[PDB]
Amino acid sequence: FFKDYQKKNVMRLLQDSLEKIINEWLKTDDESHTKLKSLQELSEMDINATSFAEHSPLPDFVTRLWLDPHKALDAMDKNISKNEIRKLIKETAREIELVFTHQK
Amino acid sequence: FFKDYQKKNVMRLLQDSLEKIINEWLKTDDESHTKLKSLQELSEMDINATSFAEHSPLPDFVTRLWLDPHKALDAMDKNISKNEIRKLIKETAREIELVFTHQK
Repeated sequence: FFKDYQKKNVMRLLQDSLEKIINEWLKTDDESHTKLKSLQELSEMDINATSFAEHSPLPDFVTRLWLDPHKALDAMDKNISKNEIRKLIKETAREIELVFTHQK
Repeated sequence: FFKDYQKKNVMRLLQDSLEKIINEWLKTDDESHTKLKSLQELSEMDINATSFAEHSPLPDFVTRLWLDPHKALDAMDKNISKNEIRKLIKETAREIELVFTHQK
């Protein structure tokens, strides 16, 4: 149940990033709808296909995620240090303690 | 800005998982507060320390994330396939198309 929970949350994270990047990209589409058309093409692409992604107007995050999802999910945490995570764990432990013991 | 956005979202994802797992674990603490005490210890641990995590009552996800954050962030997407991600990309592309073109 927890692992399913974690999986669904990772999928949400990816969907959120896709939405943010694609929506920002779309607001400067040209008069001939080059960007919208590429997005419509993407929605119809064969999931076994990769050639389209090498020379594409699509956002780089979109084609990187398509081409190699596991690699893309590693560029996403590249700026996070071991120190930052352990600090987050300590901070979270303290927060939970204060709530669980009804101090906050 | 986007990469900072992605980083903050990954940190949120981790915090959410920590909260869910630790809160579930705490509700079956013993009378002597073994679990709460281990959590209080965790909040005070030196971020250079690792020995405590090998033999600990803490949830396994918590000690795995502490010991090797990058490795832990890989066990999190181990159940996600290339097919699933490309399907998500196509589905998201279609959703965005319908909103952007005011069909939905």
